[PDB]
Parts: sequence; structure tokens; C-alpha cells
Amino acid sequence: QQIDQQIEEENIRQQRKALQREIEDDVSKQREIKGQLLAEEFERE
Repeated sequence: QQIDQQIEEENIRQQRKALQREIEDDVSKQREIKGQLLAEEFERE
């Protein structure tokens, strides 16, 4: 039974990555939004 659950302990060490993927979305959006907004700043002059 301990081995059965020793394996589960590793199964659980194996959500952070999906948040990491999200981290990159956060980065891309803000980076590109700054460019979109500067393009808007000119359009809005």
C-alpha cells in the first residue's frame, strides 16, 4: 500500500504549467497591447 501511495505522491508532484502558459499569455497581451496602444495614440492625434 505504501508503494501504491509512494507513486501517488509522485503523481501529485506531477497545474503550475498551465499557470505558466497563462503567464506567457499575460506577457504577450501586455506587450502587444502597448504596441496597439501606441498605434492608437498616433491615430488619435
